[PDB]
Amino acid sequence: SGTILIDLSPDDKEFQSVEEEMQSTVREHRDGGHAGGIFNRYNILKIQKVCNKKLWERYTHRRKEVSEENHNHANERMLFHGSPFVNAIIHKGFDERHAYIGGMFGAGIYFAENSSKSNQYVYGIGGGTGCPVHKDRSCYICHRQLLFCRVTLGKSFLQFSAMAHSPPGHHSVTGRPSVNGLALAEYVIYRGEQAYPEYLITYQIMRPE
Ligand SMILES: NS(=O)(=O)Cc1ccc(-c2nc3ccccc3c(=O)[nH]2)cc1
Ligand SMILES: [Zn+2]
Repeated sequence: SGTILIDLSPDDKEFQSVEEEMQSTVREHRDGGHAGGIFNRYNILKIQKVCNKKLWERYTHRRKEVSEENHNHANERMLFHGSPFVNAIIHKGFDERHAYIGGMFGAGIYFAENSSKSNQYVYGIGGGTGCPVHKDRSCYICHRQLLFCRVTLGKSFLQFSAMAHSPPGHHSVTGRPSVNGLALAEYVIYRGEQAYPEYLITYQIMRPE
């Protein structure tokens, strides 16, 4: 594949800032925990930097294209992605196989500001049948993985709300929450080259006291 994973020390500022983004963007979900489990915080077990020259150059090439189409503004974010295919993504990159075909903004690749939103997809859409070992969507034992990804949004189409093409004249879609005042935005891209899987985070959800 060309992918190397470099472990970050918990003493490293980079580990600490990624962990803080993970922990601080947990929220409660309208499903009461059905899909992703019941928790307020995680036990972070490992954070690895994902290093792949080809995939990075694929990303920066597309980033430049988007920037040049948007007054030299890539509108780059760091966003979470959860998927049963995390280990394929880090080796091969994002592509049409990683799209949410039934997503509310069409068939594209979905990312979240709330880590807990991406956690709902670690075992599949709706949490699937939960962890493979115990069949438990709220498993507190099994190790989960999320990606913290560098994403190029460019000019993003704003959708107020409660693989396809991006809307004409746009590079992405932003799903803005219109009902749940505590929810953060979600984003969709329609080209795998617009995201790079920068950090692989291994964690457990923690049972509340
Ligand atoms: N196509 S598939 O076979 O890879 C199944 C799949 C479906 C949905 C996701 C997914 N949906 C989201 C929706 C909103 C916000 C964040 C996410 C996210 O991180 N992942 C991941 C994988
Ligand atoms: Zn389990």
